Parts: sequence; C-alpha cells; structure tokens
Amino acid sequence: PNKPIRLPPLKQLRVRQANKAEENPCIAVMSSVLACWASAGYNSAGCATVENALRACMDAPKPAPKPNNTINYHLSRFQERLTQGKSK
Amino acid sequence: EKVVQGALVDGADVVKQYLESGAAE
Amino acid sequence: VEVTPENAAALSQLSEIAYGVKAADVAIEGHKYGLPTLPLPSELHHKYRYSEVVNHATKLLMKDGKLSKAQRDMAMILNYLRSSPPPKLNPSRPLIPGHPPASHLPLNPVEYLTVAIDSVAPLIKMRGYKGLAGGGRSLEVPQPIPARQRRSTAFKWILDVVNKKPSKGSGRTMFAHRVAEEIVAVVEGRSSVWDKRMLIHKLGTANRANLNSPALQLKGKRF
Amino acid sequence: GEVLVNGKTLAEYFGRVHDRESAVWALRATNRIDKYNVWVKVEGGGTTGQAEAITLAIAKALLAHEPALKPALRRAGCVTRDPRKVERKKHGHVKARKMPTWVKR
RNA sequence: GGUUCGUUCCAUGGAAUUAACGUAAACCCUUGCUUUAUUUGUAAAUAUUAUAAAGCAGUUCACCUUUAUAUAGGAAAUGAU
Ligand SMILES: [K+]
Ligand SMILES: [K+]
Ligand SMILES: [Mg+2]
Ligand SMILES: [Mg+2]
Ligand SMILES: [Mg+2]
Ligand SMILES: [Mg+2]
Repeated sequence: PNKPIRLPPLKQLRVRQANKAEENPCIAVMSSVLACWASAGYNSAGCATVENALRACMDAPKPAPKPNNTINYHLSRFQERLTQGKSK
Repeated sequence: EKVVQGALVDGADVVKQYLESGAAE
Repeated sequence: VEVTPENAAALSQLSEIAYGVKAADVAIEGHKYGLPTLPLPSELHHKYRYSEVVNHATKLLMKDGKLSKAQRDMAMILNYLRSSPPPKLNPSRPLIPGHPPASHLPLNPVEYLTVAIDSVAPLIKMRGYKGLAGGGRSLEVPQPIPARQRRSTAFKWILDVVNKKPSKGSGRTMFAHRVAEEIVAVVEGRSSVWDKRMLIHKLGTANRANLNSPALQLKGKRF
Repeated sequence: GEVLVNGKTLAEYFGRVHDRESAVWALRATNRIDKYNVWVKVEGGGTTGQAEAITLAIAKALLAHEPALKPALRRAGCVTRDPRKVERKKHGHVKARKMPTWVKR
C-alpha cells in the first residue's frame, strides 16, 4: 500500500463545512411515531407514549449553536508548507 | 370570625372536593 | 371561644400587616403591607392574564380588530360548556393522555376547551419540495409542528365546520353556542374534524420514507 | 378602594371589564385594591389607550408610597412604557404600509 | 480566514498607500428624563396634563459564553433600566 500523495497547488486549502451540521434531534422521534401508526394504527393506545415524546420535542428550547471551528485558519497557514504550492 | 368557624368560602377547594368526593358520578 | 382584635390575628393565623392593622415601616423596609412573593404567577402579567389556549383561541375568532366581541363570544362558549351535561368519551377517539375524567370538564370549561383542541390537533405537517418526485410532481415530506401551530390548525378546523352549519336561532349567542356545540362534538368523538386529523396523519405514514429520498439528497450533487 | 375616572365610576366609564382590570392592574397584581383610593383624570386616546395609560399612572403613584414594589410591578408589566404609535400615512401607499394594486402588464 | 445589520472590525497577502460619492454618521417625528416658560391651555395646587425651546439617554451596566488571544456574541414577561 502506498502513502498519501502530496496535494498539488490549490487556490485555497479548506474544508467546506467546518462545523458538523447536525440534524434536528426530533426528526428521528417523528419517524418512530410514524412507525407506530403503520404497525399499531392511528387511534390505537400503544402509540400514546411516542406521541407524548414528540409533543415534548417542540416544547423544549433549541440548543444554541457551537462556536465556529478554526480549522480553515490553520489550513491556510500550512498550505504552501503541506502541498506543492498555491495557485494564483 | 369565619376562618375560626370554618365558613370562609373558597371556590377553588369547593370544586376540587366535589369532584374528588365521587359526587359528580 | 369569642374572637376579638387582640387575639384575632393570633387565633385566625391572618397577617395583620396584610390587612393594614399593623403596617410595616416604609422608611426602613420600603413597603407598608408586605412584598409579593417572587416570581409572580404568569397570570398576573397583564399581557398573559388569560390562559394560553383561551387567549390564543379567542384571537382566532377575532375579525376586523373586534377583540371585545371575540372576548364576549369566548365567554359565552365557556358559559355554554359549563351548562352542558358531561360528555361521553368514545373509546375509538382517545383524547390526549393525562386529561381529567369527563365528569370534571363541565365545571372546568377552560380545560374542556383545552382538552378538545389538544386532542384533535395534528402532530405533523406536510411540506412539499417543488419538482422532485417525478414528472413535475412535488415531494411531500412530513415534519413536526410546535404547540401553537398544532392548536392553531385544530381550532381553525373547528371554525371551518361551524361556519358551514346552518342558522338555528336568534340573538347574540348564535355564533357562540354554535361553536360550543362543535367543541362538545369533538370531545365525544362524533365531530367531523377527527376525519381531517386522520386524513393528514395518513399522508405522514404514507410518506415517512421520503425523509431520505434520493431527490432530497441529490439537488446539485450530480453535475 | 374607591376609583374614579373623570368623575365617573370605574364601571360607568369603561363599558368593558377587560379595560377596568387593566386600569388598576398595578393594585391588583400587588393585592392592594382595598388599600388606596385612586382619582384618575384621563384625556385623549380611546378606551383601551386610556385604560393602559392608567395602568402606568397608578403604578408610578403606587411606587411613591411603597418603593419596594418595583420588582413586583416589573414582573406584572406595569413599569414599562409601551412606545408603540400609529405609523403615519405615506405617499404612494394606501395606508402606512398597504400599497396600491401593482399591475405587471 | 473569521466576524458584522454592513467593504463593519480583526488577522493576513512575493504590493500596496490614499481621495471623492453612496454607505455610515447626523437630521425630522416619536419614547423616558432634566431645565426653562404659564396664556388664549391647565379642577385645585406646595405644579402633575397640555404647549415647545435646549440638553442627556442603551446594548449602558450586570450575568453567561468567547476563535488565531487579534477583533466578540448570546440570553428576551420573572437582572437593573
Ligand atoms: K389607521
Ligand atoms: K412636558
Ligand atoms: Mg349588539
Ligand atoms: Mg489591504
Ligand atoms: Mg444614511
Ligand atoms: Mg388665562
């Protein structure tokens, strides 16, 4: 097995999405509710608990976003030293 | 005078006790 | 055991400061009849004096800024629900869990209204993405909705069924009583809004897989 | 606990119980309706405009007697002055913001 | 590369340093407060509505968080105001 190549000269060395764009934590809860209605029915009693969990989602506040990741700043410092150059 | 005689009316407790005393069928 | 001033507060447990008999010292404590305990109950804020559901449902009755009329209508609705016989819950239409028994709703017209709205309110909404399902068809995907959006959709369904019903009598209670009757039909499970709730829930279950459709994840990633 | 508004009683003046409760909300929130007599004199505005104006008036006057109630009148909403005002009519608009019908063709 | 309502601010570039206009600032009405004035307005008055000249005021302080340590941001009826 070979080793990682040395990147050619790029206009800019950076990652598109520095911070992980996490998903809405409740879109998974809704899928569970929609899963019960398919197996247990709509007006059934088994799905009475998952519905309460779904109603608990929107009543809770949205977590605040995290501070930006400084990865792109450090990638731009070591570009010329880590790759074959920088394109003009 | 009413607190001692227990005559001070409180609509909140009146409705609560009536509903919990099984008097509403 | 005859009560008198010198022993009234001592035997009745009432605060003389609250009644002003022996007020405090304003020059020292700053008050004269005691300080209200903080935080205050939400109902003491003049902008949140009414229940969240009652205040929200009232302004849905309003038209042309006539809030005083809508406030009197909501007062007639709560008065009608308070004079109607206890409802007969239908096992086929289970109300929201944790609700009080049907016998308690008449004397608590606010909960009568709340239980009704929170019971027929849907849990999801159908959003469509333009031109991602095929030959110009849209990609419908369900999504949850907060409480205010759930109650708003519910009560607007009720008013839609009310406006289409025919006139019954005369006076100032026509619209009020016509709405209150629909609130009772909802709790008894014999209303028409239950069909609209189940109809939108079917679309959610019939499209629960579109949450990860190839079109929703390949917008501009197929250059 | 006697309240007068322009000489008339609180009920003879406001024909809407919502406005009566809002005019003396400061005394109600602090539970002092039966401790003070108010003699209000309002001018200009409408029914709700005057009602909310008396709310702030009594709150300020009440704090002159018991300055230690401001933390409570804060959470009651009787200390803040609501600056909302009718927006003027603007030329080219039907109202403050309503625009006339725009014809594309 | 970050940040900001914003070519705003910070850092940086084997090329930059500055000017004008727009922007911004300021101005007009409005909000709280201070002083002045009291008739043709104000029930009385030991002056508080109204009238109108000037001045002051905010994202200011507190709390929380905070990158490259350089420039900051958030919370919103239950800190102050
Ligand atoms: K207008
Ligand atoms: K003035
Ligand atoms: Mg009439
Ligand atoms: Mg430069
Ligand atoms: Mg400008
Ligand atoms: Mg004169």
